[PDB]
Amino acid sequence: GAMGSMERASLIQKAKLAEQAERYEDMAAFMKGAVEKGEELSCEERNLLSVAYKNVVGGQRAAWRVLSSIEQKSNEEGSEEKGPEVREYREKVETELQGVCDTVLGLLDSHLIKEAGDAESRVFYLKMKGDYYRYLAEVATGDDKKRIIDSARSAYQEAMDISKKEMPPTNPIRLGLALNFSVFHYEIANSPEEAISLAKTTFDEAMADLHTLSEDSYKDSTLIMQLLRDNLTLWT
Amino acid sequence: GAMGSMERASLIQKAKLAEQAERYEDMAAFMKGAVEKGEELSCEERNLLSVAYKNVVGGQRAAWRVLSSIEQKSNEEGSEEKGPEVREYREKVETELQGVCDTVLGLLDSHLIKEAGDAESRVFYLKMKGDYYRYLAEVATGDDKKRIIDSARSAYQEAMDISKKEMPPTNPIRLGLALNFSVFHYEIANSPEEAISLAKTTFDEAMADLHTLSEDSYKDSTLIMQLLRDNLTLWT
Amino acid sequence: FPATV
Amino acid sequence: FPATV
Ligand SMILES: *CC(=O)NCC1CCN(C(=O)C2(Nc3ccccc3)CCCCC2)CC1
Ligand SMILES: *CC(=O)NCC1CCN(C(=O)C2(Nc3ccccc3)CCCCC2)CC1
Ligand SMILES: [Mg+2]
Ligand SMILES: [Mg+2]
Ligand SMILES: [Mg+2]
Ligand SMILES: [Mg+2]
Repeated sequence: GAMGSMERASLIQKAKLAEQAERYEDMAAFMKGAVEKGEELSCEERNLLSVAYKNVVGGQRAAWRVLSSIEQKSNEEGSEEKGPEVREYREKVETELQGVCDTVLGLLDSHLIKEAGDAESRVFYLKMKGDYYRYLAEVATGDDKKRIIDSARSAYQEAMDISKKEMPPTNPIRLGLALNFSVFHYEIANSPEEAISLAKTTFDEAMADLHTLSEDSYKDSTLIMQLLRDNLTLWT
Repeated sequence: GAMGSMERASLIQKAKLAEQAERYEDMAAFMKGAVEKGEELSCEERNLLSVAYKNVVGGQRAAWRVLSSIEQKSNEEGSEEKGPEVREYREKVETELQGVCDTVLGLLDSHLIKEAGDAESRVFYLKMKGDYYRYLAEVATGDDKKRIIDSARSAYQEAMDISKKEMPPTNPIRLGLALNFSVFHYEIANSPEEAISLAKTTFDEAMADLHTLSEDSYKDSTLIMQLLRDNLTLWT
Repeated sequence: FPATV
Repeated sequence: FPATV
């Protein structure tokens, strides 16, 4: 890998600089290099990894949706034939997106998850695994679509099981996992009732545990609780 | 080139899709491919080319400024030594920026400018040549900095000479050229008085010709006149 | 589009 | 930063 010659600490330093510069592709490449050093990631480093790839794939997903909408409109009755270009370019973006997802999934499988023994790290990585299978599912149309969906579900479910046993209901990783798994249910699994039930129960159980928190922990937990409420408002 | 196998019309179609998707790197690569077909560009196609590369280099310039500011702060008395990483990463971004500028300048030299005989096309390309030498000048620190600055000035000056002879004072290409050459004077050539004089004279001569215009031409010209006024307000 | 983190 | 087009 192109980052093989760079010190771990320098890759992390540069990831932080890339974030400040809003250079998320560079940030992701630096963090990939850091992961590939083979040492476990600290909490801060896990967050750098996730922020980098979230921003890269987020941009690809937004572009894919624009292109998919244009393509769908082209296939409506009365739309003039404009040739293969819209499909080709949507495919191009799609393939690049799938590549990024495969890269992230590859880092998780080799070997972040297997070395992650603490609840906070293991849940964080399993949530990421669910998220990147969910992004693959968003664009899947073939023989493997059901298996991709099930891979996301399985990763999220393992993360939920650990989170419920090992973390308080206000833990931001637990909350963010539940938020995202709820979206999986609504948008991917055609299970809006499950999505709504999960968001509601997660919100209410967090509410009941806020009294245990410092002001700073309260801020962190309530931010994500508000996202749960925002989704519930969208869905009800 | 990787676009050598794609039809000119398909490259232009895809550039437009990439713009809608805010995929400016792709947009620029498509437009480079289109230029390399060897045919002259229409007005619409020239605008696609410029929008694509403006957005790519604009992002690089913004990142370079963030990194340069961090680097400058690191070299202040009392700043703790953090090693070569900030300089290295600023250099990385800088080199990529220079590459994009060299690519654009290369398209202009081979062979857009020499084939451009109409005032609107020739002024447009010469303005671009000045702009991309100006971006090189922004990051230049070596033996060639003066020659880079002079290359920008020469390109802008040739464009100004043609524009004044061949185009009305409200022509948007003429206005945008003057706006940018004025910024060159202020930011690159250490000539704020020349910058201010140029912006003022350009604004006033345009004002006097607005009466000749349709409503739609008036809209186009006044938008850029307001940018001239905005700069004058910043500088006075 | 719903919120995720 | 000044306006350019
Ligand atoms: C130690 C460890 O693994 N830390 C992750 C932390 C806690 C959660 N956190 C956030 O609250 C935000 N992002 C996020 C939350 C949950 C899971 C994944 C990411 C919440 C949304 C805004 C940005 C921070 C990140 C740091
Ligand atoms: C026919 C040709 O070469 N057309 C260029 C046109 C006219 C000018 N124009 C614009 O007004 C904007 N951009 C721009 C102006 C002048 C020079 C270069 C670019 C003005 C700023 C907002 C975007 C359009 C582009 C199309
Ligand atoms: Mg495909
Ligand atoms: Mg349940
Ligand atoms: Mg250099
Ligand atoms: Mg003069």
